[PDB]
Amino acid sequence: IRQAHCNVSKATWNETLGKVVKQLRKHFGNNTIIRFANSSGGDLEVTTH
Amino acid sequence: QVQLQESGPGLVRPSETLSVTCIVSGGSISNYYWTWIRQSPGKGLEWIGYISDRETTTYNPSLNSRAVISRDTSKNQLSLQLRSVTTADTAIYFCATARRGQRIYGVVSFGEFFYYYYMDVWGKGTAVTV
Amino acid sequence: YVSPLSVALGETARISCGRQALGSRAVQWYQHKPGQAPILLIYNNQDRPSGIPERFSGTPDINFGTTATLTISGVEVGDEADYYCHMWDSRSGFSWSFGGATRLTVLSQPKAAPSVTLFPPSELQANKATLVCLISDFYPGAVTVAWKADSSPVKAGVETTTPSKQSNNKYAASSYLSLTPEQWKSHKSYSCQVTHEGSTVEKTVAPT
Ligand SMILES: *[C@@H]1O[C@H](CO)[C@@H](O[C@@H]2O[C@H](CO)[C@@H](O[C@@H]3O[C@H](CO[C@H]4O[C@H](CO[C@H]5O[C@H](CO)[C@@H](O)[C@H](O)[C@@H]5O[C@H]5O[C@H](CO)[C@@H](O)[C@H](O)[C@@H]5O)[C@@H](O)[C@H](O[C@H]5O[C@H](CO)[C@@H](O)[C@H](O)[C@@H]5O)[C@@H]4O)[C@@H](O)[C@H](O[C@H]4O[C@H](CO)[C@@H](O)[C@H](O)[C@@H]4O[C@H]4O[C@H](CO)[C@@H](O)[C@H](O)[C@@H]4O[C@H]4O[C@H](CO)[C@@H](O)[C@H](O)[C@@H]4O)[C@@H]3O)[C@H](O)[C@H]2NC(C)=O)[C@H](O)[C@H]1NC(C)=O
Ligand SMILES: *[C@@H]1O[C@H](CO)[C@@H](O[C@@H]2O[C@H](CO)[C@@H](O)[C@H](O)[C@H]2NC(C)=O)[C@H](O)[C@H]1NC(C)=O
Ligand SMILES: *[C@@H]1O[C@H](CO)[C@@H](O)[C@H](O)[C@H]1NC(C)=O
Repeated sequence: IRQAHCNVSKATWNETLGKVVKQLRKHFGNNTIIRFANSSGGDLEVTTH
Repeated sequence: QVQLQESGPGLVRPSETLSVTCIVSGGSISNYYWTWIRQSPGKGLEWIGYISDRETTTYNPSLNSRAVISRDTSKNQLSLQLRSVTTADTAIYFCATARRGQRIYGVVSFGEFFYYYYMDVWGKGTAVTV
Repeated sequence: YVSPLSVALGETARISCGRQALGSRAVQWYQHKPGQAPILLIYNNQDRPSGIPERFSGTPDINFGTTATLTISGVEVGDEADYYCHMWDSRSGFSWSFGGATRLTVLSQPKAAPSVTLFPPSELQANKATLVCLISDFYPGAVTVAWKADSSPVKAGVETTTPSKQSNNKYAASSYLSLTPEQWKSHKSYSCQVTHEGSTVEKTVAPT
């Protein structure tokens, strides 16, 4: 009896996060610092994948 | 490379503190695990408890209310006290060294693993009668 | 308790382990002779400590579903001992009790005629007498002891031990006949009869 889980390659995720933030900076500024965190709350179907 | 030598009184009155000692001549007592097993006549031999290298004890739930195991630092010896012995505690007591191996069947982060123990080196055995 | 197994001399044996596991396992196989220091044969299903011969082997669980059988190739007389199967799995907790004892027996051993020796009481100064009849180097370990006063059986004061194995892989046993010195000097001679299978050996001794 094990746990169901999902994998994703770490380096590809880091690269795609970088290319996402590079375009995010086009509407908020090159110098402003943004961060990524988990969901803030609500129903189960909202706070999870 | 490890030689074990048991030493016990042999006879203890009922409702007393049975005390046995196991002398080690091979190596240090703070590197490997140690455990006590008893072969009782007419029955399969029973595992009663063990003591780790970090000085933490575990006991068989049947006898956990009555058993305690200690380790000496200056002397290369390990002692076992059994409180309130009865006619059923008569057996051949063997002290044995033990190795902690962990068996893993899945992902380390999730858990999905358990520790298993095996006693490679045993002692000759000391008989204890109540 | 103990469960029996019978294997022929020289053939391969497969000892089955009870209370089989529910998940991934790292079993231990222990050989225990009665009263001696137990010695493990297997600590990890395939691995063995240095010094163990290649004759003993354990089944790895390469695919979930295999059972733990201790396979012995070329079984000899020295392999006759109890076998304990310590079982560790993921689904069960801490396994305290070892597996059910497995009394291995090696059949087709060469039978030995019983070597019998009768000793009269030494002890007479202490107002006691004990005739001692000793049997050594016989197989199988199933013998019957009978005492005879001249021709009449004694049937009283006899204390006999069950046959126990010795270093020769044969058996040894002892019998004690307790008597007063007057009764020892009364009857002419005393005969210890040891019956082994169909053979019978009689030893007679008399007061001087
Ligand atoms: C998503 O991401 C997830 C996370 O990123 C990812 O999860 C991964 O899942 C997989 C499976 O789903 C996991 O894979 C498992 O890995 C287990 C651990 O394997 C490692 O460790 C062993 C053992 O190491 C000990 O032994 C060696 C010597 O053999 C020593 O050198 C070691 O130091 C260590 O021993 C010391 O340390 C111990 C602990 O301190 C002490 O106890 C001990 O006393 C010593 O001091 C290694 O052998 C493994 O090496 C093998 O793998 C490497 C690559 O890593 C290869 O180069 C090569 O193939 C090596 O052989 C490895 O390092 C495995 O145990 C497990 O497989 C067993 O379990 C399954 C399930 O029960 C069995 O069905 C299967 O048959 C395996 O059983 C074998 O092994 C046991 C253990 O001994 C035997 O008892 C058994 O009989 C059988 O042995 C047979 O095969 C042997 C060869 O394999 C052979 O030698 C024997 O003789 C015999 O024939 C399983 O594969 C993985 O761990 C997860 N990831 C993480 C990070 O945890 C997931 O996959 C991703 N993808 C998804 C979800 O789609
Ligand atoms: C997810 O699983 C797939 C397949 O189960 C993995 O893709 C395989 O990667 C190996 C590289 O070692 C290739 O040789 C195979 O051809 C690939 N399979 C396919 C169908 O393309 C993939 O690497 C896994 N990803 C993660 C993050 O675990
Ligand atoms: C941010 O950097 C880009 C370079 O791709 C540049 O074209 C743009 O002018 C910069 N914006 C600011 C506000 O510096």
